[PDB]
Amino acid sequence: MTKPLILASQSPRRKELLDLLQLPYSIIVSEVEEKLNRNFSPEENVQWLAKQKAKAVADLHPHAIVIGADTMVCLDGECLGKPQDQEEAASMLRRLSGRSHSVITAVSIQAENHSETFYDKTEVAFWSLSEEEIWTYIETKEPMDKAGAYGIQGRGALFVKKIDGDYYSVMGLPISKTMRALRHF
Amino acid sequence: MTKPLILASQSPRRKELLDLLQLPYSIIVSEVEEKLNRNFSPEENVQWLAKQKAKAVADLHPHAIVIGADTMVCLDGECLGKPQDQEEAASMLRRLSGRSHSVITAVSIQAENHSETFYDKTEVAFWSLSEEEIWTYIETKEPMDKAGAYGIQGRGALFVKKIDGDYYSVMGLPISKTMRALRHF
Ligand SMILES: OC[C@H]1O[C@@](CO)(O[C@H]2O[C@H](CO)[C@@H](O)[C@H](O)[C@H]2O)[C@@H](O)[C@@H]1O
Repeated sequence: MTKPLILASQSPRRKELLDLLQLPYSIIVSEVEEKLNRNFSPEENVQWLAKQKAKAVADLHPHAIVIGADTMVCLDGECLGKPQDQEEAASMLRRLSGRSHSVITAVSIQAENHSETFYDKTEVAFWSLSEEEIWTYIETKEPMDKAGAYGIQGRGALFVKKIDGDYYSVMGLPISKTMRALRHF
Repeated sequence: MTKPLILASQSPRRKELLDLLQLPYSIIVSEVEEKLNRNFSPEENVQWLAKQKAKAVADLHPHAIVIGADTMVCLDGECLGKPQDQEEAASMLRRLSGRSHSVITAVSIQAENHSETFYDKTEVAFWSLSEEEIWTYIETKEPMDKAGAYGIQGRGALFVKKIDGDYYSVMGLPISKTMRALRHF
């Protein structure tokens, strides 16, 4: 028969995006080791992480189709994680200011008879930022929650000059590619 | 940019099946010491073997799209390999005689930004075979280099009553599904 759909992520943004497909699903997550391999490229690491998150849940629901995903913000081969302290979030934002960075989101779809994993990369260009903007933004507490210390939605939007790629992928889920992949499941 | 296509397989049938896509590609020979792990189902093992073959070549040629495949012949959960002795061939054929078995073929497609693995299962039903038929067929030496001790082409074609699935997958490569998957690469 057909298989039930599962989203192995508690990300609010991924939920609103997958809801666009109008395909019923449940959200089920099982924590996994997320320490990245020093010898993997960012492209290899982000796909590996999406793959692990999906597989942990697929192991618990072998008759389902499980979607795992992961997003990284990388600057000059170096990727920025979520800031621990405000001065770190501030340090990240100062680094992103006035230049471009890459946002890479991987998606892994797992089922017993078919698996597929891919990444989608988007170039994000920032206007030059000032300390006031940086700290004002930091106060909102929005940065303290995402990789690279910013979100393209809400107030972070004012920082973005332009993107070359997929806005939805920057939010956390390349929805058109995900929908296209699911047709073959 | 596009990516060159590579078939990680020495199988003549797979080469002739991939030729139907009329896509340019090369074949790369690889020594891969891969074995089944007893804690996997035939479905998990065949997909794992196909992925290892593709990955062994993809690791060496990261810019390409690599295709790996593997086929297993299974009877009631137990899968048959090639008979290293004619008396075994006759043994396998007798098991296969007058009943149905499963031919499971997995395909794995690997690229730096996208990977996909799946299996295709086909039910193959045999006519009740006679000792004469069986032995006479073995004397042809055709079933001695084939998993399950038979081939759906050549004289073995005379043993098959019908299939429910994909004839090309039984030969070693589900071509239509492979072509369809490649469209997303
Ligand atoms: O079957 C040849 C195939 O094996 C590889 C390893 O996968 O290389 C092996 O065989 C070569 C040719 O005989 C040797 O030169 C080499 O040292 C050995 O590893 C592939 O490179 C080759 O295509």
